[PDB]
Amino acid sequence: KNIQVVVRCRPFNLAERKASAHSIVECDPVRKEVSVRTGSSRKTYTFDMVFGASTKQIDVYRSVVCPILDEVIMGYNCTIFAYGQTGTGKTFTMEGERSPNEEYTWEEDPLAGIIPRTLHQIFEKLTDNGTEFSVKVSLLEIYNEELFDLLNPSERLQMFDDPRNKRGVIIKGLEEITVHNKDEVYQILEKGAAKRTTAATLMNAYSSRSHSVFSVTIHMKETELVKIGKLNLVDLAGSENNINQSLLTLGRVITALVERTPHVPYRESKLTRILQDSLGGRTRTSIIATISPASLNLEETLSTLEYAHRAKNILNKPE
Ligand SMILES: Nc1ncnc2c1ncn2[C@@H]1O[C@H](COP(=O)(O)OP(=O)(O)O)[C@@H](O)[C@H]1O
Ligand SMILES: CC(=O)/N=C1/NN(C(C)=O)[C@](C)(c2ccccc2)S1
Ligand SMILES: [Mg+2]
Repeated sequence: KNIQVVVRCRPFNLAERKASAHSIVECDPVRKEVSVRTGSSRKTYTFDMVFGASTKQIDVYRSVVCPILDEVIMGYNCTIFAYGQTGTGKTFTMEGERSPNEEYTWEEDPLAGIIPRTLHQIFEKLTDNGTEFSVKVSLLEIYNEELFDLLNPSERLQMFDDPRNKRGVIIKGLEEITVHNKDEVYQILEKGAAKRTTAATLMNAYSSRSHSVFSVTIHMKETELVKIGKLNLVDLAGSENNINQSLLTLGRVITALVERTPHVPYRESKLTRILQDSLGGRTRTSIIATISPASLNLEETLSTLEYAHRAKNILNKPE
């Protein structure tokens, strides 16, 4: 199956209003098109889905992620990437935010993004639909070609080949935490958030240059036939950017794949080793390309759109 590629455009922000920018992006969800005025000259792209600035978190989840979670629960591996310019909505999309003033429970918060909703829906979907299951999660960051375990309450992780799968790696020392119930989900996410703000203190431009890999693995057993599904939820460093080796190598890998070049340089960065199987392997993969509507960003926005559109022709073969 081909990589699914969707675009999410966010509303104008006030920094763009202060820069005197005008709108140059038109999202057409019905036609699945994004049009960019390139000076009345225009460039249109077609994607698998297009989400405009009024799209709600829950819309993204139902339209993009629900199909993918169903595949995981069938026992496949899946990956969703968020790709795009700093400030355009990668983290808002993958993680979301809490609404102000303690107004919602985490499970009901309309600003939750893909990660919290996915973990909540795992428990809704598998609970007492006949199923015995366990769920574990891990969260690592990649910064400056170094691995950081956001769930380790203490360091630096070591990468080993997976002798069982050539397109795979094993991260020794990664905290893979069992999530026993919905209430545990929020405690674990809270714990990763605290670990990331202190990650913020000891880093240079850390969040915009770091990659974040959240992984959930579901062990499922029914009578006695077993299923193991994995989902990786990846928030990439900003696309405008050892500090950039992984982002740059991701660009070479995608290029190598789109040109059918026989040498794909997967092993030239930690990110591309981790998601080697997501890029031309046996994992089903979607990319959410995030963009700004503002004229200020024409060059980054065109770069993001070209990058993402080319990705549509990469074929994966799940299982
Ligand atoms: N679709 C959207 N609607 C409203 N606010 C958004 C949207 N996307 C991003 N934002 C806000 O814009 C700011 C930057 O988004 P963020 O997701 O942190 O960007 P990135 O991770 O790409 O740098 C944040 O305050 C975020 O809440
Ligand atoms: C890796 C990741 O996604 N981490 C998260 N931490 N959150 C905390 C601590 O509120 C997020 C923002 C959230 C938002 C709404 C509902 C529940 C969780 S998501
Ligand atoms: Mg971010």
